[PDB]
Amino acid sequence: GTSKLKYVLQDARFFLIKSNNHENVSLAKAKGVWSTLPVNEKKLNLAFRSARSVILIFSVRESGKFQGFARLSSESHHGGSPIHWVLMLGGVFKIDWICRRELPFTKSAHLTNPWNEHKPVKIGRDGQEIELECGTQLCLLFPPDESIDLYQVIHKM
Repeated sequence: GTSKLKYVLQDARFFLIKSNNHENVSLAKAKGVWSTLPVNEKKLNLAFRSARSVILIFSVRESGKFQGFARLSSESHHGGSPIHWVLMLGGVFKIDWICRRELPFTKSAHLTNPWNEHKPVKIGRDGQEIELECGTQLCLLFPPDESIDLYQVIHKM
């Protein structure tokens, strides 16, 4: 079903995350963490305090797909075990995956982002905010991820 997913996405904010390689998204999916450049880190920390859910939607450059989406569960923090990213970085955000399934860009061609000049939602710099309606519809396009139980996500809201 899609009802708990819709509940998590209610009044959420959405951000496009662009990774230069699959290895970093694999690490993020395995460890439940993300790190970004300080300009985006400041934006995400502000968003985390502002909305019931902040959703990161991941795309590996040149892949032609999104690789899933996750919800911030913390503001960024420093002083953890160093993550072996394949690259100046900021803190580490904890994230809870909502969908680890991929979505090809061909399926999102009807969705444009008003915060990026109404360009197709696949287009955007790392950290580009996606307006609520576009972001909700994009997340709902992904194949359901039956490995994830959103009961655990919901109580953190």
